[PDB]
Amino acid sequence: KVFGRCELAAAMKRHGLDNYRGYSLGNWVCAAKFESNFNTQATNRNTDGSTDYGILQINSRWWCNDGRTPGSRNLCNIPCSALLSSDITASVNCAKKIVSDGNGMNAWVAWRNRCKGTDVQAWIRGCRL
Ligand code: NA
Repeated sequence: KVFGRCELAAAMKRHGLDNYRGYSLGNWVCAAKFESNFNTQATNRNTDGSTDYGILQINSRWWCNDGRTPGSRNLCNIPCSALLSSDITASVNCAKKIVSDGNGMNAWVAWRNRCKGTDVQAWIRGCRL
């Protein structure tokens, strides 16, 4: 599914991301925009052979199982395919684990490089929430 901007803001709010670990909703929407362009089915293969999945491009080296990332973990205890669903539950629940892991949203390099420190509230401007 490709979400609209406000549609995703609303869904992420329903799923408990607004101010999760202190990160306002616009931070999450901004991250999703630059990770996946709001496409739940986004995948990208990394140089190390791992793959990133879903709206927040969660990586198979640590977080999900895809069966083809040698030496990896599955800390979210999910198949990576779950991260591609139109239902964002798996992506959100895993993101909550990731952002609690120590470096906060810096885990998402696109967030650090494109969202961190910016006027992220613009991502939720004009949305019914
Ligand atoms: Na894995």
